[PDB]
Amino acid sequence: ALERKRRDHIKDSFHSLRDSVPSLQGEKASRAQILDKATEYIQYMRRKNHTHQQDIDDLKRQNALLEQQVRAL
Amino acid sequence: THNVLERQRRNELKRSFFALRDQIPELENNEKAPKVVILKKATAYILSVQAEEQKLISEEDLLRKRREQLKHKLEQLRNS
Repeated sequence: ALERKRRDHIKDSFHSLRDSVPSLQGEKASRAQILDKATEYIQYMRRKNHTHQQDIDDLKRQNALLEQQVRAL
Repeated sequence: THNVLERQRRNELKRSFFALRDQIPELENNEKAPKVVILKKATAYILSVQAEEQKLISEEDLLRKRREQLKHKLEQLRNS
């Protein structure tokens, strides 16, 4: 006996993956849809985190300038 | 009839697994990563980018509050 345990891990891992993808919330999606929606979500989040990190770098540069204006007075 | 359509879903699912695997840095083109590893590592990676998004929004919020504090201090000094 080794095959039914392995496909039961697949099934549980599909459910966990599905539950982590916000667009799949409350949807009994197919296996293909779970995979495709998770792929798309990863690409969406990577871009969104990159944009946030760039905004943070901008704010650090603005704040460093402001603090220099403050210290100059 | 259902046998040819069955293999077509199996082929599309296999391509779906590879496309997901190609998105995970730890698994990127790891040719032999089994299905349950791709699922588990994709879940872990997804949770990491959600945690990262929360961290950056928090960092960004603090920096914006610091910016407004600094602008207020600058204006106070210029008017004192």
